[PDB]
Amino acid sequence: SMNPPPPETSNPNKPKRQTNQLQYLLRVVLKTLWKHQFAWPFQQPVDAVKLNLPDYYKIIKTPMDMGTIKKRLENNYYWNAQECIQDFNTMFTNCYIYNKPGDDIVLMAEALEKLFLQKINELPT
Amino acid sequence: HFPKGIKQIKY
Repeated sequence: SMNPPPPETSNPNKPKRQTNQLQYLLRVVLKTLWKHQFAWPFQQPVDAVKLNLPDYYKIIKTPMDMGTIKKRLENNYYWNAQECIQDFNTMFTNCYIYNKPGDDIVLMAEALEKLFLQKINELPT
Repeated sequence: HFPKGIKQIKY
């Protein structure tokens, strides 16, 4: 099909390390974005079959979505906040490089990204 | 482009 398997969500052999920043990313940042009116296209991997995007997974080399980020946080996949933040940035970047500027999905992504950046400004030190 | 389409009907 046009769709790959979803990204891995468990980090093999990685010891558990909890931090305030990771708790904030899961319970504040991701929660706020997930509940936003524009979150739904980003809550699971892009469905290239349903949307008829034959080249999506040719163009986008590192797929990412909020569902994957959520599971990664829950599984303590990330060693630090910066790794989690990079996955969010990849998600937004993928949208901006694939979709025509001005498309609904791009406007939605931009709104979510503005909120993301506001919440990351209050990341614990 | 392969647009995704609209995510809300504009009326």
